[PDB]
Amino acid sequence: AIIRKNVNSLTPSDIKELRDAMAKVQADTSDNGYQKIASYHGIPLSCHYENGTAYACCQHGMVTFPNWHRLLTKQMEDALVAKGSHVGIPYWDWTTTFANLPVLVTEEKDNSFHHAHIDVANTDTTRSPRAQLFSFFYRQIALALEQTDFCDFEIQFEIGHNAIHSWVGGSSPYGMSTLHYTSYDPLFYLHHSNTDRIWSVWQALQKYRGLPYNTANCEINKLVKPLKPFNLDTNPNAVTKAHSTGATSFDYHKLGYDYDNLNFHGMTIPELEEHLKEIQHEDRVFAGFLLRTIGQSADVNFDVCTKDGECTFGGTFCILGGEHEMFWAFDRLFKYDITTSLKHLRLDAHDDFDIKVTIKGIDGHVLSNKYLSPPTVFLAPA
Ligand code: CUO
Repeated sequence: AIIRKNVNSLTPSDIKELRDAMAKVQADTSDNGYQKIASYHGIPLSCHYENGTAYACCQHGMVTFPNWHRLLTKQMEDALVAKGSHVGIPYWDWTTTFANLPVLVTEEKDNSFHHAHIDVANTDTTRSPRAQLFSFFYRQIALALEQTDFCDFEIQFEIGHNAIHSWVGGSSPYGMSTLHYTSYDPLFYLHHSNTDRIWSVWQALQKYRGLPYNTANCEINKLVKPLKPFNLDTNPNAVTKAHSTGATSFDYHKLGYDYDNLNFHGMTIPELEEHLKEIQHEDRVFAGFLLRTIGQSADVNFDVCTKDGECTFGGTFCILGGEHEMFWAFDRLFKYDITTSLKHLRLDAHDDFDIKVTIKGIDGHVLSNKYLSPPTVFLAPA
């Protein structure tokens, strides 16, 4: 089993072999090279509708998002191992406070992880970190981990992961914030290895809880359909092709890799479960959002306001998207805890108050409030 470890626990030899194996994968023009694998995600569009119209293959806004991306990260991993890496794609634990992106990707000189070229666009990838990036993520992820149903976890998990994409890429034209070019920035793989790790920590929690972790009773339909393009005969990877259905991608152990550990924030699995329980011993009020495709990436900010017009910051969540993305709409609410904002405005759950929403494109332009239905507010008692 190939090990994925914390980027900051990498030995200098680990780093060198990774940088080397990555340089070779990037130079490789075969179907197992970088440009080809990166294409599975956005552009060049590699999937087609029955009518010949193409769309980006990555599954977002749906329950199979973890599954689809678990296979894509594995596809890139196998290629690196094949070029000499003796270690798996390391994970960048972004739920842990950080004052800067990991060194692995920031060193400019002779670093294959600093950027990649985008053949189709004839440029290199771009990053333009937003100040918000530098905890918030711990909170967004802990709410996801608290869930005991796959579909409820998935939505919190996916929206939380979107934030890294948006705040790293920023307004840059070819970076992490575009559905089209994210997969080209090598940081995408450190981000997605961590994202796969978060799903793995959740599967261990469920196991610990005595609840289903390798199957899901919700959305039972989508989990049996194939994950394009991993199911195609043209997929040179026999492992990802063999586990190309949502149903077959739950068990990562069958994918040949493992993590150095599943200790979320220094806590063991049973400690984390005790911790999340403590959280539910408090009454909480939540804003709930119904999300669907808007054909682009957007950041949403909202304030909680007393009727008299006194407001306080409510929260922020991001949507990763772009032109030609496949249609998507979640079948449940995305929950955001606003207990604090209320307490601040000295509001009571039953007081009448407003939630003011502002949707903004990645460039900075305000998008119509028409894209999003008005949020719901509900109480979640101890
Ligand atoms: O998933 Cu397609 O991007 Cu993180």
